Amino acid sequence: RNFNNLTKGLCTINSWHIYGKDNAVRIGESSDVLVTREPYVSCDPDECRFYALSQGTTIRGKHSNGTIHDRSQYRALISWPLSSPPTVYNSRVECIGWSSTSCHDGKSRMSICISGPNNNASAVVWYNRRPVAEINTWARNILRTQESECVCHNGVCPVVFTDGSATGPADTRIYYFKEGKILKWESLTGTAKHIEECSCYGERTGITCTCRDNWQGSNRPVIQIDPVAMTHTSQYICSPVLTDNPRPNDPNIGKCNDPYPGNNNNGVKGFSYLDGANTWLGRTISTASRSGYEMLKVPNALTDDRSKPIQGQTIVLNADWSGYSGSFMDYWAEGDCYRACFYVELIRGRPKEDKVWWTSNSIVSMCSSTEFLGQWNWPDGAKIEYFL
Amino acid sequence: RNFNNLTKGLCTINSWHIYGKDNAVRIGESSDVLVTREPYVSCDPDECRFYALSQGTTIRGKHSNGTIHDRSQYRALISWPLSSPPTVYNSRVECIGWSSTSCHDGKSRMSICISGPNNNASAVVWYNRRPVAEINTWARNILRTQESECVCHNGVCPVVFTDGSATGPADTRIYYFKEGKILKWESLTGTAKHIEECSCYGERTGITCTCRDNWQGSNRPVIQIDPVAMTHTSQYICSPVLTDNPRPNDPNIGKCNDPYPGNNNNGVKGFSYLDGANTWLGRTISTASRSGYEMLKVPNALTDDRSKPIQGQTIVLNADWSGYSGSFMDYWAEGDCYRACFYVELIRGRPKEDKVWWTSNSIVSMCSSTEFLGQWNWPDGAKIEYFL
Amino acid sequence: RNFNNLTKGLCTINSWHIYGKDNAVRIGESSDVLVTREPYVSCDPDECRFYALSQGTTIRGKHSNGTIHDRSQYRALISWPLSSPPTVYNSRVECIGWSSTSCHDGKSRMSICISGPNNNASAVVWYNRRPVAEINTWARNILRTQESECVCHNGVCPVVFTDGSATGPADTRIYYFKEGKILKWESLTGTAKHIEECSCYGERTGITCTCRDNWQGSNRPVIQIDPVAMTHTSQYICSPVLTDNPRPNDPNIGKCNDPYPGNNNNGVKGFSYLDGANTWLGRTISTASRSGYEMLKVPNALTDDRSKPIQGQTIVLNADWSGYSGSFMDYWAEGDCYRACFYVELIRGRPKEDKVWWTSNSIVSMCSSTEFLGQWNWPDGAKIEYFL
Amino acid sequence: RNFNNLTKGLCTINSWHIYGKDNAVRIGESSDVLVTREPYVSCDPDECRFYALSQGTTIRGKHSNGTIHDRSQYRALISWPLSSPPTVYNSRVECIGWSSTSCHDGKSRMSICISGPNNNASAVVWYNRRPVAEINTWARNILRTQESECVCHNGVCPVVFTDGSATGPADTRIYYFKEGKILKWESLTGTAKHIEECSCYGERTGITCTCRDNWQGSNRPVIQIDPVAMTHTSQYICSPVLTDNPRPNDPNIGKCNDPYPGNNNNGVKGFSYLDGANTWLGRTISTASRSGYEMLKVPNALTDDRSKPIQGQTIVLNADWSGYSGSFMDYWAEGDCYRACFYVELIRGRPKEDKVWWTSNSIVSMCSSTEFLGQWNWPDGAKIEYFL
Ligand SMILES: *[C@@H]1O[C@H](CO)[C@@H](O[C@@H]2O[C@H](CO)[C@@H](O[C@@H]3O[C@H](CO[C@H]4O[C@H](CO[C@H]5O[C@H](CO)[C@@H](O)[C@H](O)[C@@H]5O)[C@@H](O)[C@H](O[C@H]5O[C@H](CO)[C@@H](O)[C@H](O)[C@@H]5O)[C@@H]4O)[C@@H](O)[C@H](O[C@H]4O[C@H](CO)[C@@H](O)[C@H](O)[C@@H]4O[C@H]4O[C@H](CO)[C@@H](O)[C@H](O)[C@@H]4O[C@H]4O[C@H](CO)[C@@H](O)[C@H](O)[C@@H]4O)[C@@H]3O)[C@H](O)[C@H]2NC(C)=O)[C@H](O)[C@H]1NC(C)=O
Ligand SMILES: *[C@@H]1O[C@H](CO)[C@@H](O[C@@H]2O[C@H](CO)[C@@H](O[C@@H]3O[C@H](CO[C@H]4O[C@H](CO[C@H]5O[C@H](CO)[C@@H](O)[C@H](O)[C@@H]5O)[C@@H](O)[C@H](O[C@H]5O[C@H](CO)[C@@H](O)[C@H](O)[C@@H]5O)[C@@H]4O)[C@@H](O)[C@H](O[C@H]4O[C@H](CO)[C@@H](O)[C@H](O)[C@@H]4O[C@H]4O[C@H](CO)[C@@H](O)[C@H](O)[C@@H]4O[C@H]4O[C@H](CO)[C@@H](O)[C@H](O)[C@@H]4O)[C@@H]3O)[C@H](O)[C@H]2NC(C)=O)[C@H](O)[C@H]1NC(C)=O
Ligand SMILES: *[C@@H]1O[C@H](CO)[C@@H](O[C@@H]2O[C@H](CO)[C@@H](O[C@@H]3O[C@H](CO[C@H]4O[C@H](CO[C@H]5O[C@H](CO)[C@@H](O)[C@H](O)[C@@H]5O)[C@@H](O)[C@H](O[C@H]5O[C@H](CO)[C@@H](O)[C@H](O)[C@@H]5O)[C@@H]4O)[C@@H](O)[C@H](O[C@H]4O[C@H](CO)[C@@H](O)[C@H](O)[C@@H]4O[C@H]4O[C@H](CO)[C@@H](O)[C@H](O)[C@@H]4O[C@H]4O[C@H](CO)[C@@H](O)[C@H](O)[C@@H]4O)[C@@H]3O)[C@H](O)[C@H]2NC(C)=O)[C@H](O)[C@H]1NC(C)=O
Ligand SMILES: *[C@@H]1O[C@H](CO)[C@@H](O[C@@H]2O[C@H](CO)[C@@H](O[C@@H]3O[C@H](CO[C@H]4O[C@H](CO[C@H]5O[C@H](CO)[C@@H](O)[C@H](O)[C@@H]5O)[C@@H](O)[C@H](O[C@H]5O[C@H](CO)[C@@H](O)[C@H](O)[C@@H]5O)[C@@H]4O)[C@@H](O)[C@H](O[C@H]4O[C@H](CO)[C@@H](O)[C@H](O)[C@@H]4O[C@H]4O[C@H](CO)[C@@H](O)[C@H](O)[C@@H]4O[C@H]4O[C@H](CO)[C@@H](O)[C@H](O)[C@@H]4O)[C@@H]3O)[C@H](O)[C@H]2NC(C)=O)[C@H](O)[C@H]1NC(C)=O
Ligand SMILES: *[C@@H]1O[C@H](CO)[C@@H](O)[C@H](O)[C@H]1NC(C)=O
Ligand SMILES: *[C@@H]1O[C@H](CO)[C@@H](O)[C@H](O)[C@H]1NC(C)=O
Ligand SMILES: *[C@@H]1O[C@H](CO)[C@@H](O)[C@H](O)[C@H]1NC(C)=O
Ligand SMILES: *[C@@H]1O[C@H](CO)[C@@H](O)[C@H](O)[C@H]1NC(C)=O
Ligand SMILES: [Ca+2]
Ligand SMILES: [Ca+2]
Ligand SMILES: [Ca+2]
Ligand SMILES: [Ca+2]
Repeated sequence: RNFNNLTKGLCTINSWHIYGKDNAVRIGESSDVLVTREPYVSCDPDECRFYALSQGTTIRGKHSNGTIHDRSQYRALISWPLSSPPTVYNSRVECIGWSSTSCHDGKSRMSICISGPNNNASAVVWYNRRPVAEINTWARNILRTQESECVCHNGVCPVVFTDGSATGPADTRIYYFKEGKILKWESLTGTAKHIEECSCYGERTGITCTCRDNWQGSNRPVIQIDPVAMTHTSQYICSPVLTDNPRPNDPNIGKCNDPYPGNNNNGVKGFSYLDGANTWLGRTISTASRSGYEMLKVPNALTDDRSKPIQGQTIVLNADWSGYSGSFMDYWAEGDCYRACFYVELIRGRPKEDKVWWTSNSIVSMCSSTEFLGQWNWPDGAKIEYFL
Repeated sequence: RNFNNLTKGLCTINSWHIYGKDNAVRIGESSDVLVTREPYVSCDPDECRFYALSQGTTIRGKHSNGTIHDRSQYRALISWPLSSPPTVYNSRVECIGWSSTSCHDGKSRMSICISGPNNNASAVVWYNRRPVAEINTWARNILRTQESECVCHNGVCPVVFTDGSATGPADTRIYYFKEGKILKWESLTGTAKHIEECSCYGERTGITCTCRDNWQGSNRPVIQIDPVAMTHTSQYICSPVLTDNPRPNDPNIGKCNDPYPGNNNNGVKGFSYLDGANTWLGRTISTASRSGYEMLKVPNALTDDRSKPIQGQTIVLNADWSGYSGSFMDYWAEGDCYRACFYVELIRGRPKEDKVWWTSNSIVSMCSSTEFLGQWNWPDGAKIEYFL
Repeated sequence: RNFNNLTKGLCTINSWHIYGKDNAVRIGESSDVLVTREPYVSCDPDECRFYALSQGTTIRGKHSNGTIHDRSQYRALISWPLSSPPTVYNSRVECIGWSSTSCHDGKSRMSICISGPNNNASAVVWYNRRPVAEINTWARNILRTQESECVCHNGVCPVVFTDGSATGPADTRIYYFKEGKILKWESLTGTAKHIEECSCYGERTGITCTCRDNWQGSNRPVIQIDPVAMTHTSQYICSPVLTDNPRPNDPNIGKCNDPYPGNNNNGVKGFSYLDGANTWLGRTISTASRSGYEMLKVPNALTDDRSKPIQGQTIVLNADWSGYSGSFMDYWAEGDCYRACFYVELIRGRPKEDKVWWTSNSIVSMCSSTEFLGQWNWPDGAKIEYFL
Repeated sequence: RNFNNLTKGLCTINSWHIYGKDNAVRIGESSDVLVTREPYVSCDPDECRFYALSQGTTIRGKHSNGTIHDRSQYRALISWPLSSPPTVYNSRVECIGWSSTSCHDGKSRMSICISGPNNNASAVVWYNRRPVAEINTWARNILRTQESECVCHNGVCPVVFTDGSATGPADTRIYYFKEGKILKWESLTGTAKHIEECSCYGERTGITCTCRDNWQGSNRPVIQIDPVAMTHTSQYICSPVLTDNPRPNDPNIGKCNDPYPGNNNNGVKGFSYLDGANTWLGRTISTASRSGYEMLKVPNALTDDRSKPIQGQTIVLNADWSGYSGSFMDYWAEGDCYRACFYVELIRGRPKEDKVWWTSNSIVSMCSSTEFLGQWNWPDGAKIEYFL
């Protein structure tokens, strides 16, 4: 087969339809379902699969105790069939680590996992299910990457890494891989002041990443990558529709080239589709915590610092817990346009539900429709009392 | 490969032989078997599989409590190997929703799932395991479809939808899909007064659907579809051998173009094979509840309002619980005729068995034989006391 | 590919080596392992698999209670990978019934399952995983077949059926199938007086079956089938080395054309390889019950009514429970000869171990070696006390 | 496809990166994970898999009691996907026995399992998942082999066997197989005085095996095999960096042609990569017991009896239990050199942790990097108290 080429634009987004949902915590109440977090979705040319970081234990297992913690030797990037739960028996390990990304270039899949202590972490780059390249920490402070899928064009797969402080200036790099080999890396340029957990998608040979400013910003940084020239720029989403969490209330003027102030040293992985009048932003409904999720249609959100929503769709009720969210698309689907998709991590357990001693999640996933479809709300659906 | 063409007639039906049985509730007593309902069977060119709507929980799981309810965000159309039970580890999710149909056109499979609140539901049409088209509710009252397999001819797959009241005039539409794309839809025509949960099969390029009148009728509506012209007609089975449930006792004159009165606002999904002198009708044995199941040979049942049985076969004893039933055939089998097949849903739990708090089912399935085979009876076989 | 042709002779048998063992009862103590009995082994051109009749429940499941009973609606022929246990999640259902046979003809597999009440049973013949032909009971008294693999030559697969009394003259038929279709059947001829549960193998275009006389004989009946002419003969193993169970002690003169007397109305499925000086007989060690298993080299056992052993190999200690045993070979292996193989069913539970309320088994399997290998003994290995 | 040819040299080893980890004991606390020991890793041309000897029971199963014992009829060589745990439902049995080796020659896999009583054991050689050759015990004292992967060149796969005393002179043989057939065997020659559990790898058509002297030596014997000439030599690692366990403290002069004294009648399976200045040795950190694991870069360790480490990497902390370790490589990976890999068995349970009555293990695996990567430590990670 051939390397995928990013030759299409986004389909017109008029609403979102249900794509996938695994009900993992519900099923895991009485099945051998692995404890996970930081999930995402990624497509092969012939299959789409759920991905996540396992904690090396099942939910009902006693080793689920303490799984609020993010980094350990027992974590691994796993994948499993669309909308099935991540079970011990159906999960495929991609690589070992506690921070990851993965994407198919059209011929084979590249997966990257970072492991190690906070001051000595390293990334291993897998291609065609074999280790090919390794990257040592350059700032010795939790080398970390996207936690959702990367995107490839003509064999070149850009990946965003950060190494350094989570609460101040850090060392962000953009690596360009081909068949797992490092073609090039570059230090972050542009006006984005802090970069974490980028969510990316590709269309008419450009790759757009929406990231998390964990330092001073509650507006989201954007990295725009040219995979042919292997260069990039960065800024913030200009819109006063703020989409980090926690965050201040929406003002009437946003910030294009600096963090919007109000909330320090926190954030959540999120995403957006920036496409002129076809622009949709995702965010938690609550400004205080990771609960609820909504999509908002905000024309020219990227460049217009006065832009407001003209349409929306609730995905998860404010009464229900959400979590990380990110973008993916089926680049191998039929048609003349790419259908925008996304997932929302539905975190259950600690810290918000501390009657149990574990932290896990389930997945809900949506794709865009050209129809104006009716909306439902999609909770995790598990009852904590059952786990007591 | 090629689109299947409906070029054969039905094989002569002289009896029925066992085809499949999954014993799901028996096995689920101590295995991770998903709670389901509304099952069916559908064939690929190289495999036949069981299908059903999962409830997003196992039987022994505590989330099985309350699964009598038909619609929730935790349901999904799943498929699994013939005669195996629907387990967490062997079930493949086709799409997310609480009403479905699915069929293979010879090249790829189309699956349709409806999800949403009762007043804002939508259908998503999957083809080759990718979402392709979406249909919003047109009557804002539980958009719903067949709950058994559709049938394709030369790539065109007709599907019957209903939106609107379950106890009065509703808005029924027949959609015609090809590779998941909508070619055409039409409002229901003919003399059928209410349409639910159609069971369909195809033979010498015609498709026949036997449905459920949930309004005033205890005779079954029939929709006859021309997949080439993409048109249809409708009436009722003329025979006084009534096959809905609940139902009045069999009279000596049936009704061809209007509901046979006696039982309002109820019914059950059922099926028939209408083939002149080779006509067989399925029905519950009880006239009051979903218990027992029998096949009855009723010559020209479709057109003769005096027709009575001349042969029969008991499938499930009246002492045992049945449920939904529907038609399917292996359109890719060897031979010069299509072998008529059907399944019977064996519902266990609520409402009839309320010592448990769940509702699930197992599956039994039969195919026709040209031999006059001896009959057995095929119960679910689980003992409720074991679940207490 | 092509139909297999029986062009090779048996390899010289100088000892037996371990081939497969699933430890099903051991593992089933704390895993979802299906209750089975009547197991066997059969090879595809690219894989060899274990086969058995499931009871539609796991061992730890409460529905395991009462599984001593042979016939029910919840039984099915299942297959699963060599030496793995028969689990809910890895078992493939071949067909539904309580008596079976199965074999690959080189192109596709034929499987036959019999189901029904004792007075109205029927066989369904599956080919390429589709139902093709059906056979109704002809004597209305538990239609039953081999319970081990059949053998094919040039597409023709002979199968031995019995219908009628288990304790007197019955109606035995030999059917000849091709691609699941009935070419021919014939009533049993020759001097065998009663036929049950034939174990068969093929070599230089002839098929040899060793069966069970359940009426008056403790010597085993033999059916020799010509799959080209589609004819057969029958007699008994002439050797005074008696191999049924229960049985009298070995005399010095056997019987070629009549039952050897001593034990009425009982027996066990067994096998032999009849090959002149390369002849090996299998039997339980105990003359009273299904315990122990040994192979004995008995030159010209088939034709010499004075023949005694000159070599042997213990497979299962007399202290351990055995059960049914049968023949199979990998007809698609490399080399100029067929390697003789066999399995022994290791029955655990009732009636011999009635502290538990279930009956199940595990499998041990051996193949011949041209070496004179050391012998071990191969028990089931489960401790009943663990199940209490 | 073609036979693999050993045409490449080793990649430069500057550090080790995480390759695989299954967390089997952690997951097995509440999942159907098989009890194992003596694990290893071996690659097919299209997949790499974990291997081990099952004990025919799960960890939580009551039959786990007593699994400290090495040899029984319930053991089997199993394989399962990389970094998944060995479960009842995902494990593939290669052959039956309690001592094994396995390797892919480029076309098909050869697996060898030894079974039997201590005085009558036999090896069965499987090729392309079929039994092909058998070897009877020649010294009648626990015939045993490598317990890690063999290596093939141009279809010829050498395997090291030992039969005889574990505490004195034994009968070691090197067998040369092709497609499972015995080409040749030879008695051990050279200056190695005792040989057990060889760990092998291949590079520029030579095969190097690092073994265990269980008699008088705490330095490791090395067998160097020419797979073309089908001949071999043997000696000890000359370096005073002793790598058996238990062992004396490191002296300043090692021994090339005789055991280094201090510890009798014990040892552990281990490995090394002997490659001039690119030489790395593995060993337990403790000199007294199987705890901890480290890699040490020891230039010309094989030939220089004064050689000391100049670099190292800790794999497992001394505080954590280790066990057997061995070599493997992906001979089918891209690039101009073979990437050195190894696994470490992480033994949990008895004898060191006798609060539980079982003995099992998990696996950690590393591969070499040309980068100087930061190091982590990789414990099994299970808490014994959870199993009480
Ligand atoms: C069946 O399903 C269908 C399909 O899903 C359902 O229909 C959907 O219904 C939902 C809910 O109502 C809609 O979502 C909302 O959309 C509005 C935007 O639409 C309105 O505004 C448009 C823009 O108007 C402005 O510009 C135009 C210029 O052209 C001008 O004409 C106009 O006067 C005004 O100047 C209008 O165009 C639009 O009209 C159109 O659509 C109507 C249908 O909705 C139709 O009737 C009309 O004829 C016309 O066609 C419409 O008036 C979003 O504003 C809204 O999002 C806000 O509100 C939700 C709460 O509901 C909140 O969570 C959001 O975050 C957001 O509110 C926050 O952000 C604002 C921006 O900063 C801020 O100003 C707010 O104060 C608020 O801020 C606070 O909360 C946030 C969040 O916690 C916090 O961060 C802040 O700090 C602060 O605390 C919804 O997304 C769908 O659009 C609609 N879809 C369709 C296809 O119709 C249908 O209801 C279902 N049926 C049933 C029976 O259930
Ligand atoms: C081994 O297995 C074999 C194979 O399975 C077993 O053989 C099978 O046995 C079963 C059970 O007996 C049979 O099923 C029944 O079939 C009859 C129909 O067959 C009879 O009627 C035929 C038609 O006769 C009429 O027309 C001809 C014109 O040509 C005329 O000659 C005749 O005088 C009459 O006018 C006859 O042709 C037929 O004879 C043939 O077959 C005989 C074998 O059966 C053979 O001996 C003959 O020589 C000849 O070859 C035979 O007489 C069905 O009527 C019947 O279905 C009714 O009864 C069951 C209860 O058993 C019920 O559940 C059904 O719903 C139905 O009854 C309801 O509906 C009627 C129509 O509305 C109504 O009139 C009834 O009052 C009743 O209504 C009530 O109940 C329903 C249900 O709850 C409710 O909804 C209503 O409101 C109301 O309350 C059976 O299906 C198989 O046909 C037969 N198969 C074969 C191949 O033989 C064999 O028994 C097994 N062996 C052993 C040892 O077990
Ligand atoms: C490592 O592993 C190896 C390989 O497995 C082990 O070696 C094996 O050891 C076993 C056990 O000893 C052997 O099995 C037995 O074989 C004998 C047959 O071999 C003997 O007889 C041969 C025939 O001799 C006759 O004919 C020749 C004519 O040529 C004539 O010369 C001779 O005088 C006599 O007339 C001999 O050729 C043979 O010698 C050869 O082999 C020797 C090694 O064994 C070797 O030393 C010699 O040099 C020569 O090479 C040998 O003498 C079987 O008879 C026997 O089977 C009977 O006994 C067992 C009990 O052990 C029983 O279960 C069987 O059912 C059977 O006994 C019943 O049936 C008889 C026939 O009806 C009847 O007469 C008996 O009374 C008895 O009947 C009772 O019990 C049954 C069962 O319950 C019941 O139904 C009846 O009603 C009644 O109650 C064994 O199968 C293997 O052959 C041997 N293999 C090899 C390759 O060596 C080795 O031991 C292991 N090492 C260690 C350390 O453990
Ligand atoms: C982030 O990760 C990185 C990457 O992993 C971490 O960096 C790693 O750090 C570890 C730990 O320090 C290092 O492992 C040790 O390596 C040393 C060898 O390196 C030293 O020695 C080299 C050789 O020097 C000699 O020769 C040269 C001739 O050229 C001569 O110049 C010199 O004077 C001397 O004569 C030096 O070249 C080397 O310097 C280089 O590297 C430095 C970085 O380390 C750098 O700063 C320099 O500039 C230069 O580039 C360095 O000095 C091993 O010796 C050591 O292994 C011993 O010690 C461990 C305990 O730590 C023990 O377990 C080992 O078994 C071994 O000690 C036993 O064996 C000896 C030999 O028999 C014996 O003499 C000992 O007494 C001891 O014996 C006892 O214990 C054993 C075991 O129980 C028992 O069997 C005996 O009987 C007895 O009881 C370590 O392996 C890595 O090399 C290093 N990697 C890299 C790439 O830097 C970094 O730390 C991490 N960062 C953070 C913040 O955590
Ligand atoms: C989890 O571990 C903590 C110790 O850190 C303990 O206090 C708590 O009881 C544990 N919870 C359970 C459910 O075992
Ligand atoms: C099921 O839920 C109901 C609450 O709606 C509760 O009363 C009942 O006890 C529950 N049953 C079980 C078995 O937990
Ligand atoms: C099995 O069923 C019988 C009733 O036939 C009952 O007496 C016995 O206690 C049951 N055994 C178990 C273990 O439930
Ligand atoms: C394991 O078996 C021994 C008998 O050898 C027994 O004493 C011990 O209690 C058993 N342990 C468990 C946990 O059953
Ligand atoms: Ca922030
Ligand atoms: Ca009705
Ligand atoms: Ca008998
Ligand atoms: Ca030693």
